[PDB]
Amino acid sequence: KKFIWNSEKKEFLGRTGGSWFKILLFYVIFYGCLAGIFIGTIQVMLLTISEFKPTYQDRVAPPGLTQIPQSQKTEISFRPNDPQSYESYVVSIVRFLEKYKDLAQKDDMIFEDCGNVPSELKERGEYNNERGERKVCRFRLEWLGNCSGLNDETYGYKDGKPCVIIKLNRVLGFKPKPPKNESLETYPVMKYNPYVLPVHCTGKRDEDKEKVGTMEYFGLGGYPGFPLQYYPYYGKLLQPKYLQPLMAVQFTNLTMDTEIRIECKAYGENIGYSEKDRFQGRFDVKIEVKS
Amino acid sequence: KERDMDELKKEVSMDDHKLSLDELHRKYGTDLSRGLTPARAAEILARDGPNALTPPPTTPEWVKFCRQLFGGFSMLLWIGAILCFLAYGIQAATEEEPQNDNLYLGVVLSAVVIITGCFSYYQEAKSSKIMESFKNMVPQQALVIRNGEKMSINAEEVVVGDLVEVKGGDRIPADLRIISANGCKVDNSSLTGESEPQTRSPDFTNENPLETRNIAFFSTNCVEGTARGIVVYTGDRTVMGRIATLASGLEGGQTPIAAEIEHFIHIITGVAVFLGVSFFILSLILEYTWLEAVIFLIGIIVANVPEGLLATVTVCLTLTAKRMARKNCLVKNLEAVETLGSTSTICSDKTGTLTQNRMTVAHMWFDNQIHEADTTENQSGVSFDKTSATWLALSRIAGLCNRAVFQANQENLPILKRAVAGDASESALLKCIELCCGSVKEMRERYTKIVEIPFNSTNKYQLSIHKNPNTAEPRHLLVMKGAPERILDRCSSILIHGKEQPLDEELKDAFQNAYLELGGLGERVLGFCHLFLPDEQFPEGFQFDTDDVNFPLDNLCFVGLISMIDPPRAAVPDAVGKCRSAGIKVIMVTGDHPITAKAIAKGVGIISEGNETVEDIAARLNIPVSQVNPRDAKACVVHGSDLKDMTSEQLDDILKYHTEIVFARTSPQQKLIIVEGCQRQGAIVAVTGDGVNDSPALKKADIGVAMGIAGSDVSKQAADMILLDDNFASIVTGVEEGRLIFDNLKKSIAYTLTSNIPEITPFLIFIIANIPLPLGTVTILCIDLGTDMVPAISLAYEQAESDIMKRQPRNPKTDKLVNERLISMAYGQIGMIQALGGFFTYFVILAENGFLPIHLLGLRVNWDDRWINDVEDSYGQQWTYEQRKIVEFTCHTAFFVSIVVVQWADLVICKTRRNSVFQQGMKNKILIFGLFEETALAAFLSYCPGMGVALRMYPLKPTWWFCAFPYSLLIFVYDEVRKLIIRRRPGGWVEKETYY
Amino acid sequence: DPFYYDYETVRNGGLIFAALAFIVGLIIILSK
Ligand SMILES: *[C@@H]1O[C@H](CO)[C@@H](O[C@@H]2O[C@H](CO)[C@@H](O)[C@H](O)[C@H]2NC(C)=O)[C@H](O)[C@H]1NC(C)=O
Ligand SMILES: CC(C)CCC[C@@H](C)[C@H]1CC[C@H]2[C@@H]3CC=C4C[C@@H](O)CC[C@]4(C)[C@H]3CC[C@]12C
Ligand SMILES: CC(C)CCC[C@@H](C)[C@H]1CC[C@H]2[C@@H]3CC=C4C[C@@H](O)CC[C@]4(C)[C@H]3CC[C@]12C
Ligand SMILES: *[C@@H]1O[C@H](CO)[C@@H](O)[C@H](O)[C@H]1NC(C)=O
Ligand SMILES: [Mg+2]
Ligand SMILES: [Mg+2]
Repeated sequence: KKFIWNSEKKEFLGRTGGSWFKILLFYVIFYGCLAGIFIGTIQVMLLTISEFKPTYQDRVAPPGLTQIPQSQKTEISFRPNDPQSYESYVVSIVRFLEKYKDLAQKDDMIFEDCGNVPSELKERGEYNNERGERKVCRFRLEWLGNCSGLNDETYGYKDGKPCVIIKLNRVLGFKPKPPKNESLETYPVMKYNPYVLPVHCTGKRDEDKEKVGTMEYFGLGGYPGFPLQYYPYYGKLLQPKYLQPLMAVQFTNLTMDTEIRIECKAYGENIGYSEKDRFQGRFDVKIEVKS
Repeated sequence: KERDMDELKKEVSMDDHKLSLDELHRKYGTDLSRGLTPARAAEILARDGPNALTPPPTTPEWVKFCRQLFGGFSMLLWIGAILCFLAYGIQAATEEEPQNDNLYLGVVLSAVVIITGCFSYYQEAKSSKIMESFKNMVPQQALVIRNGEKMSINAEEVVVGDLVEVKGGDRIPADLRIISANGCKVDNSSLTGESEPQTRSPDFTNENPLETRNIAFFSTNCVEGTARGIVVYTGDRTVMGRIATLASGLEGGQTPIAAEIEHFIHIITGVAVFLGVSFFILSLILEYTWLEAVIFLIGIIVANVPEGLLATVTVCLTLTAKRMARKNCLVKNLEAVETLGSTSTICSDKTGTLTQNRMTVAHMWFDNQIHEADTTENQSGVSFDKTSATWLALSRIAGLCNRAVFQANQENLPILKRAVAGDASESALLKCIELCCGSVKEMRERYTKIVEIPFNSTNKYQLSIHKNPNTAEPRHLLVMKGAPERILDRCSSILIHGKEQPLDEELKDAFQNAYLELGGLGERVLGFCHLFLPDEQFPEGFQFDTDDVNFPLDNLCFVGLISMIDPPRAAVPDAVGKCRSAGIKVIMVTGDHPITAKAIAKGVGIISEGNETVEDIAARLNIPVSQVNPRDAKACVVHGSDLKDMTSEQLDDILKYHTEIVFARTSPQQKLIIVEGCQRQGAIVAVTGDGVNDSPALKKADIGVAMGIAGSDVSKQAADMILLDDNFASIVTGVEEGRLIFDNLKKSIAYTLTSNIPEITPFLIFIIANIPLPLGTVTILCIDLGTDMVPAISLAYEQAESDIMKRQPRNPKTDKLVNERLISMAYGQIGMIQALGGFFTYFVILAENGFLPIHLLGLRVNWDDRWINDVEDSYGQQWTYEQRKIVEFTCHTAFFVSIVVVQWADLVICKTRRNSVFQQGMKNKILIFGLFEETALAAFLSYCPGMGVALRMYPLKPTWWFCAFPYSLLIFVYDEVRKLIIRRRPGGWVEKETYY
Repeated sequence: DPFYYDYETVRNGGLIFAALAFIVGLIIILSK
């Protein structure tokens, strides 16, 4: 039943020789024309959008609160006694913070010195090539309290006091707006700088909150949040080496051999949340220092 | 050993009819005049079984449900489900939270199979239900003589060997051996097929137990006369009982449409497994693991199984079947609606199927002129000439010199289809006078009868003397009728143009040739004459004689002749002509005498004018038939006597070298043999019959056509198509609908198979280039089980692109339903453009949100990660899991909409195979409704509140609906120029490679 | 802000289109 091998009419696999050439040539021309038409339509579409401004951004609003080190299942578990069980977090933290090294922000044509205290949004202008490349607000690695990779390369994991550097999702043309102190009656006690997007970490249930211990916030000017002098973002085309604001949270005095789930939330008018997106404006990290 | 029982039943029957009255009563042990004692009845009744055929085997209701639930198409769906469903069972007992991508799919495929089974069961059940409301048969008891006393008992209470008396009007209970008859004429129509009622004589006449006159058969009605007989066979042991049991034990076979469906599944699996294995090699070449390679192979084979094609095909066949049901062309087999379209040889029955099985007045001879009376069933033929006085004389002789009339309830019934008591000839005459000369009720009493002389064996005559009607005053009218050669001798005066003339040989021989003309035409002639007794020489009051005949037997006035035969049905000739126009070979298979079969064949179209048989040429050359060459004869009459002594090779020789064949005097078993011979050639055969002798032929054939009323219940149950209106034109309608639905099936299948390319390609490249999923599974279900349902169904309402009844029947081994050209067009060209349009929309959406098409390469790795909430786009922005996932779902929805957009043009191009869309016109209202409903349904699936939460199909930005427009327009233009080139360049490479 | 899309207007327009297309199709199939 599978002897379509050959025939007296010079058939191979089912058809003759010249027939194979005719059909193969037709398919080559046909598929080539189809590919050319598709690439041409894709070119016109590429011409539709711009180089420094996406046509749609409502799918990225509000931004999300990401945490470093990034962890699978958002669990940061290790044995403080063993320097090997926490090497993954150290590697990821070092890899991410290497872009913020003191030596990385050398040139002035790209890196601009910005205030040591949070200031107003530094608007560099418009989104065009008229003003060429843009300035980047430098972020000193020392602004992170005890997890800087400057004095303790481990960042605290050596003596059971980890650090989870928090970061804000980059959004082109986004201007964070901290909540006015007039409406300050819902979020917990935090430092109030009208130029700082606040971030506060807490537990999740009546047990996690109790077993957490003591939170230690580290940031620019000692404010638990992000300074407004670093926004808005101008895309990767106008600001190639832009450094976003960072913040660190150290969980000193954590219950050993116990997994505690903590949630850090960034408050603000421009910051929303979602019951389906566990990372929109907030994030969850369950840590366990099982020595 | 049932293979031998079937052959034993196939063998012609034998009997013990040729036995002396003493020998017969000796073999069965029964009194010739008193029958048997009542105690002797219980000795046989509880011995072999009541006189009744064993009911057919019963197949419980749920059996058909399971039959449709399994099938062959449903089996492919069952295996596809099985793979997908068995995967989730192993997944549930191990992980914490799986995905429904395969579980929901498996349950959906299973539900599809079950739903199709439910719908099919409902339709077939309705067919059987209406068939049951039409087969309401009531018991008929027999008049048995036991202990010397007459008693009417149920037929089932009759046993073997007990005197049975059958009166004129009673149906023969069981097979009887006539011992004493009085002019009994049984109607062996349903059993042997003999149209003209055959008389039963107690004396043995022919060796054949059927042609002989001393045997009464089961299911035969005694037209007239009375007779006595001893029961020979009972229950299933009877002739028709054995024939019925043989029919119940025959194999139905494989319908042509089922074989086409199987071939289609074969090609489907061919591409499925081919793509699966080739992509398995490709996946491994891309350095993927064997675990993933097996996963891919299974996914490719499964994704290549058309789920929605089952319901579409079922409803597609149901629509045409309903159109058949509207014209009384009921189909018990759902797939039997197409069998007619593939038929290339129709074997028809003569008596009952082609003819009306009703002796009717055909021609009349008066004033030396033949007058053909209309022989139609609905009275829609050319009216004869009735203005001369001779017509009045003939009508008087016929209406007056006739024993009986209609019955009690025969008042509202039509003149033709109403019952009449008496001989068939008398009924034909009565109907002719009732339709051409007013009425016979008041015409018979107006001429009071005095002395009537019925038919006699010696000096055969049938006359009667009546009184004068009005004031003409001749005072008497003696009417007589009989054989033309006998009535001609006892006549001297001849009525012509109104007056009288002598018996000159000049016109006497004209009458002779007229008799031979009507005889050779295939009719039964009867001469009619009357005479006015001169009241001056014979009294006006009371003067008659009966023992020493006084009325002048000779010197009568001959009026004319009246021929008669069972005429063919109204639409039979035109239907045969139409079937021959489409290339269908019409072959007659009857058990009637050849003298009548040849004439009916020449009159209906089975034998055209000019074509001579092996006998016609010999008669035209005055030479023995053994001299002429059979190749010179286009048509031929095959006698059943010679067919018995034939081999398998000779039958093939008869069918090949002869176009117009007429099989006469063929037993039911020989009909089955002829059917098998026709099937040996490899051509589709369709048998049309009515009597029980057609049951084996209607069962073995690819499709049997039975008469709703003129057909017996046995052959009606053994057939596959019922004609409730008996309109033989339904055969022409059925073949037209079969070919039409075949073409529409090709179109709908192409439409469904074209959507699989842009369905599988997103997942294929999702694995190949490692890009975010362009199209999800839920959307695929919304396409094959949603939008495309109506367009695929509406493609069945399409109509002929040319004269379908002009082309030859399709070749089973050459013209396939789904060939490689269809795959080349759907999977090769149209589907490819649809896939390109979908990818265009995908890149458009992603690039507009910041993820340029270039940046999407290799992004799936971290795109599917649920914890990498800082995915950078081409603009440097960081996206969380749910944000990019929302973009993926709002991208999948647009891909589905793109599928609908390209499906518009795909439906338009698949709507026609050769003609242009403008030559055919989009007059298919269901198709336009399909486009509107499809578009509206898609828009609803995207903008309904809660879809991004229920089906994860987010609303689309309006500017997306025009992304696939240029692609659909391109598809339409390309296929249009393709069909235009095929139209202006037939037989070219374009047609030989793309015409599906 | 450019970070807001009037999904309500487009959604309502889509529902309106679906209703109109469906009733029009019904008119064509239930033609008189
Ligand atoms: C950061 O690290 C230093 C260590 O260099 C911490 O020093 C603590 O000093 C206080 C005050 O005497 C002691 O109570 C603690 O025991 C010291 N801790 C350790 C680990 O040595 C210091 O508290 C840390 N945090 C801050 C906010 O400065
Ligand atoms: C040979 C000629 C006729 C082909 C010309 C191609 C035209 C018809 C094609 C090429 C580029 C296409 C456009 C490219 C970009 C966009 C923007 C998008 O948001 C919707 C589709 C839309 C609006 C396309 C519509 C059709 C379009 C204008
Ligand atoms: C035979 C073929 C060409 C008919 C093509 C139908 C075209 C004209 C119709 C069918 C589907 C329609 C779209 C369906 C849904 C929407 C969303 C709505 O909120 C605005 C209109 C919009 C964007 C429609 C525009 C017009 C449209 C594309
Ligand atoms: C952890 O340490 C702080 C130090 O100020 C102490 O007040 C607190 O009670 C401790 N909490 C737990 C839960 O051990
Ligand atoms: Mg018949
Ligand atoms: Mg059959």
